[PDB]
Amino acid sequence: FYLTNDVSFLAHIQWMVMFTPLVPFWITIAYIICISTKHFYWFFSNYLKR
Amino acid sequence: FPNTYLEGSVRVVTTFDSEYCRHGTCERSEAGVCVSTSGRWVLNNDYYRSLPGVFCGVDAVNLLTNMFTPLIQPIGALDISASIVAGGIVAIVVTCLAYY
Amino acid sequence: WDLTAFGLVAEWFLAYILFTRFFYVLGLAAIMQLFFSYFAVHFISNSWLM
Amino acid sequence: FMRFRRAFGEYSHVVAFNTLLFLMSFTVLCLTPVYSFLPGVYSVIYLYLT
Repeated sequence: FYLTNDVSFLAHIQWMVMFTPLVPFWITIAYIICISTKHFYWFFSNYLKR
Repeated sequence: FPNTYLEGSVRVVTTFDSEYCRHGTCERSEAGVCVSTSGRWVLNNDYYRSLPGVFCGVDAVNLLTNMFTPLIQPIGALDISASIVAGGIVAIVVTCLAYY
Repeated sequence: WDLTAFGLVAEWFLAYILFTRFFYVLGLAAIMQLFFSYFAVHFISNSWLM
Repeated sequence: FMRFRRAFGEYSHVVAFNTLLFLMSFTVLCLTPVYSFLPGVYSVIYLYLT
């Protein structure tokens, strides 16, 4: 969280490529939900709320 | 043939350690309890505890505990039924965090 | 009649005539694509990256 | 086309939810041939959420 988006994207890509084949499924699901939280609100507000 | 606890669409079978067989081919199966969501044949032998809709365990509690075994498996184990498994964790996580 | 195979063979022959240093990687890609069609399922398990 | 675009905004709110509901229903239907107890529970929860 304490990084700029420019390096945050690279960090997320590296983490997805590297740690994926040796981590439990629910941890990956939680990570994906956490990283994708801020877009669900925008989508719901712009195309589902009204 | 082994003893059957229920019959119909949902089938529950308990087996001892013997080569249970019927018209066709024979295989050896370990003692335990098996349950399937379909009326298809079920056994405690290997290659049987891989098919979808088939649950198995050493005992009643062991089967219930092992029902959640794929949940701790690394990603890349289910193809079609992954969506419901993902949702069953997503809902629990989002509720238990965001509210409590 | 059908002559798609003849056209492909002619195109491959003309490519071989125009030989460059980068023909070997294309040949390797083609042979790998042909090879993966026969075995395929024998050594693909887990490792979604694979 | 401009008149249709202007008119479609009123029902876009319903369409946005109906598209996701159709996707959920299609997924449930796709999961049927294995777990042949799902449709009843899905209908019950569908009526509950209605």
